Amino acid sequence: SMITVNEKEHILEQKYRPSTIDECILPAFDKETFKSITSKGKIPHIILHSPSPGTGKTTVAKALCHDVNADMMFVNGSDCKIDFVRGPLTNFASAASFDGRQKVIVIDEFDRSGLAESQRHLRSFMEAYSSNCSIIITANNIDGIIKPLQSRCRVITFGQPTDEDKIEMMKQMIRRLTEICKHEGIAIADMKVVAALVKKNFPDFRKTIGELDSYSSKGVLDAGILSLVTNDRGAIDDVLESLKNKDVKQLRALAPKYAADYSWFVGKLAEEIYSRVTPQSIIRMYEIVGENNQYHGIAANTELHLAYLFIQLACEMQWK
Amino acid sequence: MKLSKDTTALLKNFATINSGIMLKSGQFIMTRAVNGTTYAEANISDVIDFDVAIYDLNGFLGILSLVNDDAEISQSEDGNIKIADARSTIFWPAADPSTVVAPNKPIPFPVASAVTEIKAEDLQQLLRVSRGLQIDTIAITVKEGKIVINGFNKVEDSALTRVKYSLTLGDYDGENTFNFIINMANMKMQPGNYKLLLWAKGKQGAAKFEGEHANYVVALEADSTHDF
Amino acid sequence: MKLSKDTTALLKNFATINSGIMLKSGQFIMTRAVNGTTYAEANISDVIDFDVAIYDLNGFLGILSLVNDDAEISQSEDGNIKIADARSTIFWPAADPSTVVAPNKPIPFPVASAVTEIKAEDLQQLLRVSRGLQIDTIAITVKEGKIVINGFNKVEDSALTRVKYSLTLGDYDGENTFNFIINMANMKMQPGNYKLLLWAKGKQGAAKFEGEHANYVVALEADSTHDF
Amino acid sequence: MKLSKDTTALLKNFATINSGIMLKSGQFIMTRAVNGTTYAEANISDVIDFDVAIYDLNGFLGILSLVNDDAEISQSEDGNIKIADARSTIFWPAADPSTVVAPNKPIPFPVASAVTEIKAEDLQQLLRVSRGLQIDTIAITVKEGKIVINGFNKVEDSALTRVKYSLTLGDYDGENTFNFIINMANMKMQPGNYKLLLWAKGKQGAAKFEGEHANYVVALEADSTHDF
Amino acid sequence: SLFKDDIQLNEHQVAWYSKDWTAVQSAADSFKEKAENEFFEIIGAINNKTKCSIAQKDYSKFMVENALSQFPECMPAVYAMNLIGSGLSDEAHFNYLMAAVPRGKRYGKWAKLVEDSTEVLIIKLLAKRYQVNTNDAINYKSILTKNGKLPLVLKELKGLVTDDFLKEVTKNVKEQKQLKKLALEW
DNA sequence: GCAGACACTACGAGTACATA
DNA sequence: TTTTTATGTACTCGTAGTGTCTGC
Ligand SMILES: [Mg+2]
Repeated sequence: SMITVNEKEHILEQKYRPSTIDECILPAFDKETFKSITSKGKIPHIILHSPSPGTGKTTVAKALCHDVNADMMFVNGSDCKIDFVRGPLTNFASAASFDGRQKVIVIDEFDRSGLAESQRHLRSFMEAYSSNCSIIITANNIDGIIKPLQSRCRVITFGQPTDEDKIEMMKQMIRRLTEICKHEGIAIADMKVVAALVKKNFPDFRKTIGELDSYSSKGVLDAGILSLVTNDRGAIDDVLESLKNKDVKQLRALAPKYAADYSWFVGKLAEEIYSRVTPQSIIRMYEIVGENNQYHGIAANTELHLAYLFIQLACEMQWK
Repeated sequence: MKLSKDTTALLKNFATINSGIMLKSGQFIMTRAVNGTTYAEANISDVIDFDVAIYDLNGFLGILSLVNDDAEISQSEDGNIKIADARSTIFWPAADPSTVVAPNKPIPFPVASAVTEIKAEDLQQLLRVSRGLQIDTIAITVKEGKIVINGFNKVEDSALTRVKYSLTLGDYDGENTFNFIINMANMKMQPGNYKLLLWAKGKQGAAKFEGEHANYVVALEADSTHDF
Repeated sequence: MKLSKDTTALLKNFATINSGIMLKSGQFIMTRAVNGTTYAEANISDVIDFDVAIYDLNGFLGILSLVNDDAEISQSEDGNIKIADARSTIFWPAADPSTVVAPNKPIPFPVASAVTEIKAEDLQQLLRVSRGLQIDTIAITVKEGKIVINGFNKVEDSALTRVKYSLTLGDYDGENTFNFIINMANMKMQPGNYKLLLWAKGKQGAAKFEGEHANYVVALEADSTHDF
Repeated sequence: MKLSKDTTALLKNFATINSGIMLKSGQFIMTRAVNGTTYAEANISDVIDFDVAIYDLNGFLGILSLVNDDAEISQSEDGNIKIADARSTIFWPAADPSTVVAPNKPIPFPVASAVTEIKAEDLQQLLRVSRGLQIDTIAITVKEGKIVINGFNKVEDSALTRVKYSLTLGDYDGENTFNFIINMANMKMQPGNYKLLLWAKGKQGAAKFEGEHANYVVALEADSTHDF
Repeated sequence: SLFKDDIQLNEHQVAWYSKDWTAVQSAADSFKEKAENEFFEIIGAINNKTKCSIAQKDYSKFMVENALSQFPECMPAVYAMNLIGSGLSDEAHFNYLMAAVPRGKRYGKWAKLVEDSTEVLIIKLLAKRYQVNTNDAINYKSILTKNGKLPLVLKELKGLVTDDFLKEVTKNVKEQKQLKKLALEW
């Protein structure tokens, strides 16, 4: 085959984690920028950041190492404290390589806040040790990496693909999903389903595979499972529909339903009405909901105070 | 009941396994790590004349260090613990045997799979070095029909590759290939010579340290490999 | 003035009562606690030849260890301190007396309202056990005709009812019922033998420990009940 | 090759000077500080048979202080350092000289510009006092026809105007005027006696300490004021 | 500095190779360089009616709210977000302001008061001494300055200027200049 | 016996959060 | 051409100062 299987594990988005730098689904320029690196043979100081989880960051790190036959220390970013940097990180850099192997240090998920000192400390560690080894950093939020590090490092941002890189990258993944179904023994009756999984989750390939796991429950991806993946989210639809229609009997009825977590429901409402209503009705929905929110918890009957929000909205909110 | 510097000794040890302990009437004490990584058991001199749950085992072992050897430990009329020293009396709590993690029964080992031994002297040389050498993971395998231990540093080589340390334990008589990997964190046992019985069935397996005084049984780790 | 092994022993103890000290010319010194809860006088074998205040008494006792026994302190070229070694010289800052807490008079204790005794051995057991059991308060009273010391955790006790520790000391030949209460952080005195003199007039009361080296006087707490 | 208590004890001291060392075949061992400010040299019984850089110097010796004296130290089959104990073996990482720094050549010492010596107890006092007085810098000059040392705290003292500590070494028989300033960081020397040798030419100079087991050369800073 | 051929190693190599972590510390500390706060990119987005670039970022409802408070034209919609702000999506709060504050422009300077911190001292030292609050402490300064010249009150009170109290009044060596100033012209 | 070395404590700085 | 409200609470990091356990 062309695919890697780890076979030591059952969790399937991790059974199939790519081995080389080729196996990866990356945008054009980035993938090349990576081959080019494994060509010149020695690895520069790199920071890899998503922030969407599961875009390949920590995979592309492990790969660069495989492709350079590097001697690697994989470390938990949250475990890398000042004494680690002084300690087994310096122990490592300074101790000798007769293999003629690029020494690479992978610091995975380095974006924590209290590591500010470990970070300032590394940025210096780099100047003294730079020629023994090299450092690949994985982060979700770059801002959690001190600016003096983003400086000395090549910073490659995953997750923001061009419009064409979106189109190809998904093709590559539809193909990849099908291949995993070949091995795991899943049958594909309707393919529109494998395309659904990929479009639906796109920036994140990890959930994208996971959702392949949970929807294979029966062992076939069929036209019915299509209906589930595709099917249209939020259950605030009943209230949104009643508000458009400006009726009460229905709204009056839904109030006691969401009386349970009011704090959550008010959020999901502000979220989904903001898109579905006119611009100057937007300025009002905040006044209406923002006030209703303030006085909640003063309000005696929560169910009723929720009804009073529904009526207030149906009148003033307008839209198509 | 009365506790002897010998047994107060074997307990400070079971404190490095579970912060608490369950001891029921008898000559026999067991404990197990809360996360099930380590199980200890022993038979003792001093005789245990009532049941009780001890939440703090290491701090009460700290408070029994302040009385005379003659001190008389009794359940308190009020159900806690009374330590009567000669000129003095101390009062220490009991928790219910629900909040201390007891094993059910004294887990019997299976028929072993391979067996070697280790001398007291050579246990010292391992523990004591691990600190310096940063050996946090070790492996019992065969080399030249003679079983060796191997120290590694798992953070430096995640792959257990550059072996920083080794100690040859005795001749290997049977014929099987194995790498058993033990986390230095589970090695909690006190020093001295142990008969070593290890067992493996596929994704099953365990290592029993059979001491003179107490027995120790330690979990292997998951990258452990073997055919048995 | 030179200082001996026996002299700095005390002072190293007085630094636990009050950070600094003010000593005056003579064979006698006292630190008193700042909050005024506890106080210590003693008489020594060396003679002080001038008045000076020391704000860091610990710090100073430390630099002393590093000089020979023969060493000579004396007022240095400016208002400040000088320790003259055989081969070298060391200067220590001389505190402005605004900065150090002086006792203000050698409090000449009353006639003992009751006398008992506590051994080097017992005081030792108390102080330590106090730690393990979080015992921050003790109350001395009579139990079955002997003078007993009791102790609790005034935090989780508050009533001083549940008794964590009891110590028998000696017996009581008088006929009067008293319960005397001391704050434990007020018990700072070097190890060893003390004659304990309790004294109480109504809402004022105290406790003097007569040691073979120094004397100590601790405040009784408001809760003390008695008939005297 | 094997190591002697003598050659081990010597080494740890050399560790305080540099975290590592570069040694080669001989009976002669040496380190220099990386910053260039301090250097050492010593000759011992035991015989060095292969060139090796170490990395954790204090570490290598740690392992050593565990195994026997019978410990034989070879070059590992992989270019690391292999150490052979009774029933066992240990590989210490072979360092990478890219990192390590040691003396290129043992540059020797110009004849003494001026000569004195310093007693065992007297080096000690200096060091242990530097702690309690926070002295980071000292000065050797002459007051009243004798050669003495002066401890100052450079953080509160810009101009080293205020002297906390002075050490008299016995009289000066030369006629020259100097003020020489060393950093307390760079005084790594071990206890026991030292003949002192001070050399200067106007913008550049040093000090060599010649003891029963070693020699040390620490460099003077800028504010040294000197003639000739 | 011996040996006179050392390929001068950088600040860091010296530190690390020799292993004195306080050198390592001055070295690391060298990169301290702390500012950030792209807050004005969000604020200016709300004024100049541009593309959001948010919820990906860290929003201060208070920064924004307050920055906009500079301009009287915004107040109606800053105020609105005051009474109603608590319990609005950090995002909702941004969507409102965008749909609210109409024109756009702002130049920087925010309003702060004048502090004669001579005078701030005298007031906090009356407030402490008498366990009265600030407004009364005021009346105090006036009837002292007016009558009794209050050098005396300043004289008796100077005793406690405790340098920690100083940590409350101003933030810098101007604080150590007061330490002396109240200890002076009474 | 001390001094040295290890372990555990605590405070200061940083960070982030929610209600007013 | 910018730039930090008040009151309480919680988690983590780092270091320095305290202890006890150990080795000539
Ligand atoms: Mg990851």
